[PDB]
Amino acid sequence: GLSDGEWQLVLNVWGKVEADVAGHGQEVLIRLFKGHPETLEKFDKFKHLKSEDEMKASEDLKKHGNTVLTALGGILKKKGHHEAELTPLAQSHATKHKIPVKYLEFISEAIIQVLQSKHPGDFGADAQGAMSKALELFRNDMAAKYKELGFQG
Ligand code: HEM
Repeated sequence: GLSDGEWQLVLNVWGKVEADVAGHGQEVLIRLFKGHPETLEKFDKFKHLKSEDEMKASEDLKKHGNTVLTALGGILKKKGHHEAELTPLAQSHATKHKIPVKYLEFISEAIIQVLQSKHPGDFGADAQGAMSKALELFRNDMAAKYKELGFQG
């Protein structure tokens, strides 16, 4: 539900993420886990990470962060017409990983926080608003797919 101008601002700051996907992904997950400690309970692989230093050293955390942002990038680049990319994610997140829409809100927050911390100059008022909207569109379409699949939106 974004304008063309809004999608442009989204893809322009996403260009910064594409210059270092894994570093941004790492920071996103660390911000998610430190901010909302309960999210860490969905990851049986990361149950032994007892501090930010342990999270920073984990090669599997950094690879997962890379996987997450690569996928989200794929979705953002479709500017709304992302059904084919969104479906498999909604399927796996509603069924196997058991990820509530609320945790999608927490990771959306962490994405924004990381963009703001790393690119303060490039992530101004207009780019922040546009990115909020894009993440909201993503959460809303994930939620609608979850409901169609028989789960809580
Ligand atoms: C921007 C939002 C997110 C995106 C784009 C995303 C993307 C992905 C992708 C691409 C995978 C691997 C393929 C698959 O299984 O579907 C994955 C796996 C996973 N995701 Fe998500 N994810 C997101 C948010 C979350 C959140 C918020 C959580 C938990 C709080 C989560 C938990 C997991 C888990 C537990 C796995 C499997 C990990 C493993 O192999 O041990 N994801 N995610």
